[PDB]
Amino acid sequence: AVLKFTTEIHPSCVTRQKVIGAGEFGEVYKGMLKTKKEVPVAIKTLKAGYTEKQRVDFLGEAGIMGQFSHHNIIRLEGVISKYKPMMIITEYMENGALDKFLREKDGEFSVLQLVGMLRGIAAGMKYLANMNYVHRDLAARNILVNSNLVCKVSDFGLSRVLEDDPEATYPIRWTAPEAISYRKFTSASDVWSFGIVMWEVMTYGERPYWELSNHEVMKAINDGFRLPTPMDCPSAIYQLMMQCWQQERARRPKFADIVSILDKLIRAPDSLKTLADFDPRVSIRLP
Ligand SMILES: Cc1nc(Nc2ncc(C(=O)Nc3c(C)cccc3Cl)s2)cc(N2CCN(CCO)CC2)n1
Repeated sequence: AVLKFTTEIHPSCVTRQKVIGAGEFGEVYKGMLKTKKEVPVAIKTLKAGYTEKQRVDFLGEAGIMGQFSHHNIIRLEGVISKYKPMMIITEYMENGALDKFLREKDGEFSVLQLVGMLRGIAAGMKYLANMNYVHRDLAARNILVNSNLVCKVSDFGLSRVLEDDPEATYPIRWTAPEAISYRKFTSASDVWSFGIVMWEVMTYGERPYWELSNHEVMKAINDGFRLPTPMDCPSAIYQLMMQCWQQERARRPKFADIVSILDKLIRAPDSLKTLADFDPRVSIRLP
């Protein structure tokens, strides 16, 4: 039923040009779509021999995305299902995944730009939550960035989301305690993950909890430790991420609250000049 909302695209309208992602059962390409001149698109394929579950999971991502229409959610152009290999075609995000982007652009943005990226992510997440969609895998690696610096939530589906992410192990350090301990994934566990994303953005893609093992992370969280403030981080931003990490689900902000706060800070940007204290890990003394 959900696929009837998607446009079926003829293969002659699609040219794959360059591989930008890859796995065992398909690749992601940058390419062009010619329905105006040709427009750039991203193209994900599913290779022949796929199972019934793989087909349901693959087209299910497109079916979910076709239900959404929001500035901060990746837009679906259409699908190729009548021909093989099958494909999903979306808008092309020129700057790729947010985690890699920030690590390759360390120090290159203003604090206001970084906070603007978080407001966009939060707006997309508010929309998903209100559409009754729990993401389960919110992380900077699953946000895409375009040439306007707009961040859009990516990576949709059911079981395929955690199955396909190599960070998800039998990822812990993005996941709220109740989701780990008793499998309770909700929009409030997505808020926990969003707090981790805030820390990823403000640190230019530092890995959460550094080299602590998964067990060490869980033990630290259960004992009350939390990630320390990033360098040069507005106090209001650190306070907000901390509240995303409340152990008690009910004490966490909703995405509605997050969007409202971030919007107010951006609209009075001097509010971002007050920085949380950074605890230095190296002492440099000079006479
Ligand atoms: C991984 C990656 N993606 C990029 N853009 C994308 N746009 C949309 C994507 C996407 O996957 N759509 C999608 C599809 C198609 C189906 C189902 C679901 C979805 Cl969400 S991927 C750009 C990019 N690069 C550009 C910048 N380079 C800098 C050098 O380091 C690095 C590589 N790399």
